[PDB]
Amino acid sequence: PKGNNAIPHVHQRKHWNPCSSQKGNVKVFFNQPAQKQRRRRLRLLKAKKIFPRP
Amino acid sequence: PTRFKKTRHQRGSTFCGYGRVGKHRKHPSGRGNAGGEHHHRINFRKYHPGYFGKCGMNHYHKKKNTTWKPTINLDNLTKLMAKDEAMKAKKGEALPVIDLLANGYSKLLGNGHLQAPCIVKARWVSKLADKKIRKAGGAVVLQA
Amino acid sequence: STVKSGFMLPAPMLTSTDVTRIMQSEEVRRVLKPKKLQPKRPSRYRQPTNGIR
Amino acid sequence: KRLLKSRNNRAPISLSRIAVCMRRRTVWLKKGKKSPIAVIVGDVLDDVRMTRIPALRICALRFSKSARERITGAGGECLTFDQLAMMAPTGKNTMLLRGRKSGRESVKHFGAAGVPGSHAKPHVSSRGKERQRSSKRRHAFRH
Amino acid sequence: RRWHRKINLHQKRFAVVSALAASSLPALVMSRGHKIENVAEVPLVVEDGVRAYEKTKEAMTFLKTVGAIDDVNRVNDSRQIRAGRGKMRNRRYVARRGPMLVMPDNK
Amino acid sequence: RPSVSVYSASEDKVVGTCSLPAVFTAPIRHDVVQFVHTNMAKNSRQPYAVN
Amino acid sequence: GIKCRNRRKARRAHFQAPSHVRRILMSAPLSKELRAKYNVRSMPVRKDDEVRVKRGKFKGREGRVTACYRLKWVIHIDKVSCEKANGTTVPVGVHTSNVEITKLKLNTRRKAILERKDRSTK
Amino acid sequence: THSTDLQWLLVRQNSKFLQKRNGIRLSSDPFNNNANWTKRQSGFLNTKAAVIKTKGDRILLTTKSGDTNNKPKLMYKKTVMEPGVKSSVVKRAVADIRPDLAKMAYRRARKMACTITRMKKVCAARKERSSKMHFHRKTVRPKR
RNA sequence: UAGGGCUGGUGCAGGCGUGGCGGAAUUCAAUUGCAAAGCAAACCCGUUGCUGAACAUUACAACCCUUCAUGUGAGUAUUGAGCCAAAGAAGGUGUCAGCCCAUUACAGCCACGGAGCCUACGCGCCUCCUCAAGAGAGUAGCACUGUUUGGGAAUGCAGUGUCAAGCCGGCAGGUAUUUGUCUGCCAAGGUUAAAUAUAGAGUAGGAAGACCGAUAGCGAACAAGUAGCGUGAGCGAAAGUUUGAAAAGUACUUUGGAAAGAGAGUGACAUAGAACCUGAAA
RNA sequence: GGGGUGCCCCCACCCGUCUUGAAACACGGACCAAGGAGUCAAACAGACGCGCAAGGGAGGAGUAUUGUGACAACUCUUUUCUCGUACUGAAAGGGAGGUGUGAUACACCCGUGGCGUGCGCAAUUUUUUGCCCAACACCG
RNA sequence: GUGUAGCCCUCCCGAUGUAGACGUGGCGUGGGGGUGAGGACGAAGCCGAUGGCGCGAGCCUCGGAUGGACCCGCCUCUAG
RNA sequence: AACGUGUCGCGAUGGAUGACUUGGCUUCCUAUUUCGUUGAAGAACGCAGCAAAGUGCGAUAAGUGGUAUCAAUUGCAGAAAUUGCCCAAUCUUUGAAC
Ligand SMILES: [K+]
Ligand SMILES: [K+]
Ligand SMILES: [Mg+2]
Ligand SMILES: [Mg+2]
Ligand SMILES: [Mg+2]
Ligand SMILES: [Mg+2]
Ligand SMILES: [Mg+2]
Ligand SMILES: [Mg+2]
Ligand SMILES: [Mg+2]
Ligand SMILES: [Mg+2]
Ligand SMILES: [Mg+2]
Ligand SMILES: [Mg+2]
Ligand SMILES: [Mg+2]
Ligand SMILES: [Mg+2]
Ligand SMILES: [Mg+2]
Ligand SMILES: [Mg+2]
Ligand SMILES: [Mg+2]
Ligand code: NA
Ligand code: NA
Ligand code: NA
Repeated sequence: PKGNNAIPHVHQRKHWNPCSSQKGNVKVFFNQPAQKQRRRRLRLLKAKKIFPRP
Repeated sequence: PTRFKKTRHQRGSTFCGYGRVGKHRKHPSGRGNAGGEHHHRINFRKYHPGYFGKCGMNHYHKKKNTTWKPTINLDNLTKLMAKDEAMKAKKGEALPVIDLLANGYSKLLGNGHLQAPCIVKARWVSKLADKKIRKAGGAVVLQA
Repeated sequence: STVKSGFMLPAPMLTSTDVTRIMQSEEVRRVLKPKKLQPKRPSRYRQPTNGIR
Repeated sequence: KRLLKSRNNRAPISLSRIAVCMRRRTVWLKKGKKSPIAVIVGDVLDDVRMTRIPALRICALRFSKSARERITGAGGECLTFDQLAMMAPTGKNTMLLRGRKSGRESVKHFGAAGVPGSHAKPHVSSRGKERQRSSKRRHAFRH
Repeated sequence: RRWHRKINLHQKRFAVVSALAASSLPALVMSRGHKIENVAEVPLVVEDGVRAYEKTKEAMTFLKTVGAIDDVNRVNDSRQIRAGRGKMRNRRYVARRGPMLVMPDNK
Repeated sequence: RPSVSVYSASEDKVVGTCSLPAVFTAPIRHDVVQFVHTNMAKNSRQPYAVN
Repeated sequence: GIKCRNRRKARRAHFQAPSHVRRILMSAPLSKELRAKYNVRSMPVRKDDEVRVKRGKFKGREGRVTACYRLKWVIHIDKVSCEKANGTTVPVGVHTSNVEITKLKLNTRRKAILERKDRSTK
Repeated sequence: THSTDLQWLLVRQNSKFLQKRNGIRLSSDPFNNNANWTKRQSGFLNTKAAVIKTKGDRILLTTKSGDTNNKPKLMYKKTVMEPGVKSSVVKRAVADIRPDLAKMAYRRARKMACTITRMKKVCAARKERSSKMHFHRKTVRPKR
């Protein structure tokens, strides 16, 4: 039985979840630490090439 | 963790707490907030009385940056002073100057007993706050 | 600290962790209730219960 | 008994409430008597609205950092429960206090907001969608 | 699925401080499993000269001098093949944890 | 304040002294350590799933 | 570099090795006299070498290498054989890591290999 | 300073010295008499302790004073008793350090004396039987 | 005077690429059932002491006793001595291997390198080159109809009708109309790296995993999109060759048409005998 | 003492299920092996654990690292965002201390607006009174 | 000293139960972090008129005229 | 009696369990990284001493040429090269198919 709860508005009625019949619509961040290393490496390479410009 | 759930305790009960009668079926009473005025009326009227209906005028293209106006009371002013400057402020001597904008405040309200005289720079001020700070020995300087 | 912004060692909950010393100190033992005499251990020859016979 | 209670049942107390309670009792002291020790099984938090206190002796489970500075700066003393068990066993000359719990947000939601004479706060997810005209509001008082 | 977790910054610093204070009590060190029966004092502090070593033989001689070689020997004997499916997934060998040496930098 | 002796790396000898840092007298909360360790060790996992 | 942290990868590379990779894999240690004369710890095994077995059933036996069966990861040595039911004698394979090299067959290419493997100063 | 009351709370449920087998809680503490995991018996944790063992045919007494409890190599001192020592002498030595272990010490010292005697008898009988035997091989450890 | 290697010609340097080569230390000493095993209870004594409940001339081997014959695979195991480590890294080898093999490095060395990219826009010479007006017309706008949007007296767009201004211009400023100010911009032509995606893609390679472990994991660990099914579009399996360290894969005698049986032999074990490890329940 | 197989006297309707009611002439039930069903994500609420507290906490990014390195550490004119310390009206808008004295009033600031019921502590004498914390009711 | 192989000793009162709720230093399985062991003088697995312990889920020993290479106790984390 | 029932030892039938794993799944990174009328992708037919499928190749047909490495291949023949990489070539009938 429902009691005294807030009225839910969860907004999840489209096909976002990948299943056997749907491609889905999602985004994850498993590449976050690898991309952090890549951006720093590019900045260091660019500094070496354009030396001594700021 | 899966080892703290009720399902572990229910291995061998055959009904998992839903009853021999009634059973556990999918979506009795409907989906979501269905039936808010039919067969779910008592719940809605008792706990959310103002849900169905309209009220007030409309405002197209609301920009919340225009209405930014935080408030602080007269009795909380010592939280912004330097840790030393308080407790040695007197009536006709040099007094600390407080800028509300730099601390993220817009209007000064006048609740409570002021603890130390000071000079306050603010955008807006209430009439009671202006009276109390003047009586204590301070002043209000309007800023934009 | 100078490396962590505004970090200080947390304060202890107890000024002295030795609780057994407090329980056996002279200050505590002054106000403890006195001991009372206890009955003899029951012997063999179980006690009677029939108050009439 | 109080040391066994849960966190929700050990409410915090403010420094201003302690000072007010101490002053009310201490003003009736006969000549040649010392002020008691304030004892609270809980936390003590600072109050920016008082700023001026006498020298108080307080024993508590935990003190906030700003509270400890204000008490010590006025000439008081923060005590621990193991210190109290040594200076004052059996609790002579102590004043036992408790924190406030009727002002919590959870308490405001107890009851139904649609019954007459309730004044309970509804569990509102969308504030805009739950707005009522001044008329059609439920009755405010009931005997 | 939610693989990772968030922890409050102050709580993380609290745990590190507590684990450091425990390492100064020889009873707790022995209870965890380390062999410190020949150690002169706890916590153990040595001179800075150990940073200039270049040969592994010098390091082994230093470990034997301060009495820390018993713990590293205990780790050496405990090496064995892992039980179960773990040995099929690049976790073939298991061993115990020995002493930890702390340096002012990464040099 | 307690003192700690410094031992040489080549012979059984004391070559100096130093004061005990305050971090070694801090409260020991093994419940906090266990809670933080449990959640911190979850941060190095790799994801798995079926097709 | 076959060895790596991936056990599945390391075993696949070993058992799918080409013929020229297999030649390096089947190497044997040199004897003490050869080690003092060439300053080389080990060499790959080739035909017409003389080896002595150090491990297994034929411990202590010596003979000449008659085959390098790279497909089966073994070598065939003369006088190291077994008798079949009908009386035919057939060679018995031995792994190259269980023997040691006593005499080396030398040509221009082998001498060049030994020179480039020598561990000497200047 | 952390007292033994706090330290016992830390190691009571999990320690390398605690042996929980078949529901029984014993201890492999080297400084424990009767091997009960109860505290007041764990000498590795108490600030003062004493244990009774044997070295050859003599009683060996190991004691730990409260001094130098942060130096592992100087914490324990060994003492070898005279042959045929009365158990009351051993009891008095332990009681000078841990008076709450006097009666336990006497029982342990008596047990050690019985063990030494039995060990001598069993070894002599085994040597007798081996003299009449004949063996296929004997191994000698090389000198140095 | 000066420049342009992206004006063109003709020459001359280095790097990016591909392939190969190069690193230490025991097959050390004691067996073939039973000592190639132990004890001296935190550390040290100990680089030292002491031995055997499997031998009473050998235990064990199935109702009991006696007698006679048979039986222990391969040392990466145990013990005692060493050695290497800027290398302890995880694969192989007849059992659990730093020192049997291959590996593990530049705090490196060689070959080939047509075009392309990078380097005081790398570096010489010859040629060449250089240093008062206006601003997008079947366009924008408007009407009807349809669709789309959170866009609400109409957010964007499409069809038809109608169809501008620029000597007080045009568009936008989230409630419709007329009039007057203010603010910001100047449509109806075009090009443009980086930071972003790869939700059943490809070519070469690498790093892995608190994942699955042959009814699981891809349908497929195997001559798998195969065998097989349907006129066709399409549908779609089962199946670890896992004997043994090594085929040493059972010569030969004898019964039998053969298949096989009874002996014999190889192997530590054949109740490991060939789709042969273990071998449960019904 | 335990275990196995018979025997004697006594006792004893077939399991699971829906149902007011099953031994049912109500349905599913030949046997064995291996599989086989409250999971993950997101919003909110309550109980319990932990840190800090009128403040709490980030995220995204950045700074320094073949090293247990997709980890761990650091990032402060008072964070750059968010929840909270203040609410009320449809909106324009406005915005809360006590006591004493007078009819944006005046003067002070060691302080529960008052009353009732109220753990504990303090004080009297063989009981009464004071301060009352938390909480509840009534009136400003 | 809530909870045990219960710190120990006396005394008093309750004990059945469908749907359902809650508790358990309650039992068992695959894998991670720690700690401690075992194994060719024989691991896992399998077999049983092999007994012992626990109210019970179960745990342990014995024998194999079975097997031929790995595996477990305790504290915590996790789940196909 | 016989049939039938039960227990123990052994043997059949069957392929579970355990230990193994050159397979799968999931996440991350680096490139002188993106086909074809100069005839692609797909489809058919052929090629080895013994060669059915599969693999490689195209009448130069389990391969010709260059280069590095340095003695094999292996079931039996047979001889006295093989393996990795890649510039020069060959490339049957079709198919956008013209
Ligand atoms: K070998
Ligand atoms: K138009
Ligand atoms: Mg990416
Ligand atoms: Mg229902
Ligand atoms: Mg019903
Ligand atoms: Mg224009
Ligand atoms: Mg464009
Ligand atoms: Mg399958
Ligand atoms: Mg079989
Ligand atoms: Mg009916
Ligand atoms: Mg029934
Ligand atoms: Mg009937
Ligand atoms: Mg009951
Ligand atoms: Mg029930
Ligand atoms: Mg699993
Ligand atoms: Mg399941
Ligand atoms: Mg044609
Ligand atoms: Na399948
Ligand atoms: Na029915
Ligand atoms: Na039915």
